[PDB]
Amino acid sequence: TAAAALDVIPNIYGLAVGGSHWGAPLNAAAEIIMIKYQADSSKSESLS
Amino acid sequence: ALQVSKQSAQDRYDHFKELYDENISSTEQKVIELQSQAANSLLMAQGMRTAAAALDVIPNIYGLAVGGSHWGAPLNAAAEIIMIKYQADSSKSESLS
Amino acid sequence: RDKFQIKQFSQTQYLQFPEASSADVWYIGKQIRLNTLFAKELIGKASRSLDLVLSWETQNSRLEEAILGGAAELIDLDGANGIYFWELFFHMPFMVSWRFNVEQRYEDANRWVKYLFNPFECEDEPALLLGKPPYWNSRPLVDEPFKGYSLTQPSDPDAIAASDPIHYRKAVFNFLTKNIIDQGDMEYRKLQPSARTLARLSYSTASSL
Amino acid sequence: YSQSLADTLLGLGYRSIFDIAKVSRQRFIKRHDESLLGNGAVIFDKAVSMANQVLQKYRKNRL
Amino acid sequence: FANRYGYWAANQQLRMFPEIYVDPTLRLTKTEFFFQLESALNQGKLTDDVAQKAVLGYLNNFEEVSNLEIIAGYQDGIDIENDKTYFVARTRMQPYRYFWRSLDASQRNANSQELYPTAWSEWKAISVPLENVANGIVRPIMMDNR
Amino acid sequence: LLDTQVSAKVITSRLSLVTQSVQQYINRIALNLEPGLSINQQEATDWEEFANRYGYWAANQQLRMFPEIYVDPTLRLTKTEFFFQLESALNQGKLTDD
Amino acid sequence: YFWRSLDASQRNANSQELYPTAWSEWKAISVPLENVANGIVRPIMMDNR
Amino acid sequence: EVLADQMEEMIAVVDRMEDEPRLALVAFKEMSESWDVVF
Repeated sequence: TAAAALDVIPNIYGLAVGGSHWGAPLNAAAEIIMIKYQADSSKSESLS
Repeated sequence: ALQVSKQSAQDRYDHFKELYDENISSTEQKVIELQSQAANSLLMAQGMRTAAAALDVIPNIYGLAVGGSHWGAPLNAAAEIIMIKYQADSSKSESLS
Repeated sequence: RDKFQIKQFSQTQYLQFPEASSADVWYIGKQIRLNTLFAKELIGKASRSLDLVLSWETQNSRLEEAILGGAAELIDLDGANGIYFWELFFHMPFMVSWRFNVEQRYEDANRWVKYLFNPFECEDEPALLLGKPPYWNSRPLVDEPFKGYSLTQPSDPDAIAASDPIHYRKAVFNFLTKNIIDQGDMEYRKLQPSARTLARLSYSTASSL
Repeated sequence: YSQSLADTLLGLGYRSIFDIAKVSRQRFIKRHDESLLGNGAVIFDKAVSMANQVLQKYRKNRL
Repeated sequence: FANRYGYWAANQQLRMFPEIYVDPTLRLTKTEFFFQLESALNQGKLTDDVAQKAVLGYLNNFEEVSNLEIIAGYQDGIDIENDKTYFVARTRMQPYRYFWRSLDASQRNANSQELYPTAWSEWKAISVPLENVANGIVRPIMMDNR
Repeated sequence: LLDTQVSAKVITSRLSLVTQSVQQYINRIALNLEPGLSINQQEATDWEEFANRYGYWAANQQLRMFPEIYVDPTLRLTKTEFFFQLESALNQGKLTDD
Repeated sequence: YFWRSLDASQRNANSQELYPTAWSEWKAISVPLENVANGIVRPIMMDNR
Repeated sequence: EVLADQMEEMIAVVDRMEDEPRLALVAFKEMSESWDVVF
């Protein structure tokens, strides 16, 4: 939602307009995907 | 007394079919599965490069001033992709241990 | 100095070859192949099932060649790309069966070995599959071999273990004949007499091979 | 036309459609001439369904 | 003859019975993809289901490799006959992956035969994080066998 | 179909010998195609139901004929997008009513 | 975003309709979309892909 | 590409597929006021 809010609308308006951070959502997806492993490989410590 | 002594060996024996068989149960299987599931470490990083490339190949801004291509972005991303291999292989070693 | 037609090429992408009397030792003609369309034949069949991929009738699917002046009436095991057929049509089938054989999964190992060889069926659906192999169900266990010549001068078992398919397929028989016995002993050990003696229904099939 | 089958299929060949529970398709296909086989290749899509149609009519009665 | 009994007889029988020598533990060059079967089978106790996930995880990757497109090839400067002839190729679906390979034009039989089945190599991927190019023009070259 | 020249000390039911003869024969006709008979692909699938025998055969009926044997929470679950979100809170070694 | 499907062939003829099992369950979509033409995202079938 | 004048305009994205899967190219519900596109 932070990455989307940094993308869907511009940072700045004027003689120059823009600042939408193109890669932000796909750059965020890898962190979301990574987080699963630290939980499941510590649920394995709980069930061990 | 000999008829009494038989149970010292017999009770020490006849339990152990509960250990030379049924040596695994469904909970200590999930103790492996949640380790070996890190086989997605071929996929866990890849949206990095494309995001870094999309932040490079074209400008952020157009006008009286044009640009904003983040020069270091791909090479800065490569080190994270290269790092991720170790956390998976040194936990595949916990799965195979 | 000099120049040669080692060049870009028409729609099937194979590049031009510069001489008919060859660029090299012998007169191979101004013709080569590189790429393949195989994925466009596979995507359908493989999304339907694995059991259709390990069908000899799927393995015999057609391609095209008319742009270089020939016809590709089936997928050909050509050395520039051929390994990818073998990797898909043998090795993936093998490693599963190898793991399962060890890990007390004998009849599951059999369900994978049944993609290579079938000494239990004589009544398959295609008349050409009834006719030609006939027992073998991955075609590189039977399809066109030659000589083994240009690895002879350093020759070793690393060469001879894949000179020809016949000894390679007789090795599949050696793995299979073990797998029946490896299960039979698990009926004979630790069970009771009318279950232990049931192992003779396995030893009497192993002794038929 | 269908009675031309029921005269002799039921006359000798099979006692009833329920006894087709015996078969496998190649066994059944082998036995039949053009006057059956040219109007018979559809049969096992509904007749093997007949061969499990009586199934619960004597167990749905569990009350 | 450094060490002797049984070791000597194996000098013949380890060639003369190929079924002794055949195992999945081959001299594997296919390291860019064959590891991607094993890392799904890398489990201590498993069941018949796990193999299907392992198989399809490889079969998704396989088709991209079969669709690779050749872009350029390096001839031996100005020479012809018995060349190694390096080639560079990429994935069509995105310009993200680049690879190289080679062939042994000397490895043949003379009796109307051509290049022998082993006379072709297998693709290696390129590691360096390229992001900008002159419109797909990347050039390989040979520097005294570097 | 008889075990000649062997087993001098063994004792068993006559039904076992009768069974063993047919049990061997229905294996033997599928083991090799002499004499000249053949087996249809359904019949050639269904030797799956005599590959291993005692207790395994009776379960072919009773595992359908008593549904209470077959009912367990270990279903063929398709609901994986949400049913895991019950279990990951119950994923504890010793727990209480709270 | 999610997709699902139904089996319009799975029925009884005797004035019945689609059978209770003849409908599937929602699968979520993985790809990190962030911009769209005003909610217009389009699914399509490519020979059962 | 949208082979007609002035993009940025709302034109949807659509298909009505009928033959040849490798030619399943997209479609648009408007251009400018009424007329079609050569695409």
